[PDB]
Amino acid sequence: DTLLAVGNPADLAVEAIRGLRTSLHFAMMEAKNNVLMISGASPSAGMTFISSNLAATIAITGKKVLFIDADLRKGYAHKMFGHKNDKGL
Amino acid sequence: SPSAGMTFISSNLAATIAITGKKVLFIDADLRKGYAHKMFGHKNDKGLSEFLSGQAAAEMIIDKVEGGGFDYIGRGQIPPNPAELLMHPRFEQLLNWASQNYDLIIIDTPPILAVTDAAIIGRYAGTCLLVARFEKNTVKEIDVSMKRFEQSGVVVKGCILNGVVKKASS
Amino acid sequence: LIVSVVLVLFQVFLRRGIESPEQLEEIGINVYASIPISEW
Amino acid sequence: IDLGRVIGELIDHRKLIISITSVFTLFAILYALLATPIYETDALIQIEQSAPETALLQSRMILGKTIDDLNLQIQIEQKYFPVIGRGLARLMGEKPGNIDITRLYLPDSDDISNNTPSIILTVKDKENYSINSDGIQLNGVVGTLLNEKGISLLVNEIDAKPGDQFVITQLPRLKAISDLLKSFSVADLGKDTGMLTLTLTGDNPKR
Amino acid sequence: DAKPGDQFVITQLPRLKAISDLLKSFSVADLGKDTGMLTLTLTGDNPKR
Ligand SMILES: Nc1ncnc2c1ncn2[C@@H]1O[C@H](COP(=O)(O)OP(=O)(O)O)[C@@H](O)[C@H]1O
Ligand SMILES: Nc1ncnc2c1ncn2[C@@H]1O[C@H](COP(=O)(O)OP(=O)(O)O)[C@@H](O)[C@H]1O
Ligand SMILES: [Mg+2]
Ligand SMILES: [Mg+2]
Repeated sequence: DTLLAVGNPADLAVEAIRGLRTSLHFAMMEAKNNVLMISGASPSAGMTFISSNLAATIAITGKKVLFIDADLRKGYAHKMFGHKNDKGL
Repeated sequence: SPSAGMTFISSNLAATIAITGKKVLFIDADLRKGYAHKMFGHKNDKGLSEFLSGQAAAEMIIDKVEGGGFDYIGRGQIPPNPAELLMHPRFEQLLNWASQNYDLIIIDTPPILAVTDAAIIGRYAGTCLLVARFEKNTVKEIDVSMKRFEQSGVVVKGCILNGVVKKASS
Repeated sequence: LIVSVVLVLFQVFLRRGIESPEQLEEIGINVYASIPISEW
Repeated sequence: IDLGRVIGELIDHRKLIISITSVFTLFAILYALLATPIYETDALIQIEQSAPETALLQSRMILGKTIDDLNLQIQIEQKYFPVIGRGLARLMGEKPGNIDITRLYLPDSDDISNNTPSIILTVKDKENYSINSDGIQLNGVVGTLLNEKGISLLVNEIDAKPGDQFVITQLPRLKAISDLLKSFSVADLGKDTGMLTLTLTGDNPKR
Repeated sequence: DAKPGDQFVITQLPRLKAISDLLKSFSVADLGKDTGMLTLTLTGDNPKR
């Protein structure tokens, strides 16, 4: 229940996510604002895994990152991050 | 893929361009398994890592090859965060400073199917060339590498076959 | 002879690596050189 | 595809093709030069029909009478340790020896599977020899009969160099009959004549 | 002839059933189609019986 990008920063998956970060740094240019939305087709696909790890890998480069868990139905980001569960979204 | 010939081709090309009277700089940006300093004769202190992390200046990193004629900058100590180091603006400062004092700068990089260092560096590279092993690599792997460089914003000029042998079936 | 021929056929039909810059030039990739192996 | 591709591939893999063909040919040469030769003898019988006689020739009665006459139930094998010792011994010009045995009777252990008792006879000289059944060593001499430990044995005219060893097996009568019948064949060759061709194949040209 | 503690099922099957069982595994052939030779074959699990 801890971030892969923190427990094992040298894993293959985190390398692939760093590749995704470098792709995004060019794709996310000329966008109307700096908001990224990771979604999916079916549950248990990897939206939270990808989103959280990507946020970690972009935060480690000195850029401030905000992570919103708008999964108001079965979200568990506070469980994986260490939480004060009061006053959520 | 690794063990394709990036270091072999890059070092030999740097030598062959240095022997024609043009100053050449050779940067070994393979911060994970680079051994250029082993092949050139080394003062392994103050590599590229020690400059990127900020604990060294731009002058103690550059060394002279003995039987070459071109300068080089070894990787140095293996860092724990290579891809996160390469994003530092000091790397671009180093390249901009070197481009005004040398006629050619050749950067060796790790593979792109394995890590993402090559695609981070490729933003400041004027020209980029892939190296394809003769029998090992495939057309699919080279196409995937080209597209992965395209996604990250790096335009690859072309390929360089390597390890060619004479086959009667040709 | 038969086993040698079938083994050679299997090896030929199981190879996938590049064999000539023509394959890379079909896709639209300019092969700038072809460095031979150095026995030295 | 085209012929040029296949010719080029063959030329490229010439080394592998040659190596595999050479090793297979070497194995074939070894087998064809080490396999025990099998000679064939034949005879011609005039019948004064021929189908009932063809069936009766291979009956157990006649073959059993022949085996009882010639003592074919005493199997004698020259011993070579490997699976190729006999072939190389024949190739080297070594003369195979032989022992004439007229009387053999083993204790007939007759366990669940091994119904064929066997002993090992080692040649010590032209006259005496050693016998071992299950490690029990005994000394015998050609001529005088041996009757010891439930083993009766008679040896005549042993012809081999000293130090040779021979496996002596007393296989059952039915097994000997089956072995004889397996290599023995009869044909009519005319389908109406009294001529019958009898064929027998074996490794001993005189036996 | 058995070790003590062994058990055996002894069945008195009818004569017709025994005849059918014997006939099922018993075969006859001519092998010459004209000779007086007949080959009789019997298959069973007891080598002496
Ligand atoms: N590449 C991956 N490797 C290992 N585990 C993964 C990977 N991607 C997702 N998961 C794990 O499988 C589970 C489902 O992913 P998750 O994103 O949390 O659910 P959802 O897609 O419905 O939001 C999670 O427990 C996650 O840790
Ligand atoms: N044309 C070649 N002829 C002979 N050796 C070569 C050739 N190309 C590469 N090599 C050798 O094979 C090894 C792999 O090449 P290298 O570039 O050093 O690794 P990598 O591609 O992973 O950076 C090296 O030891 C190199 O000397
Ligand atoms: Mg989720
Ligand atoms: Mg290298």
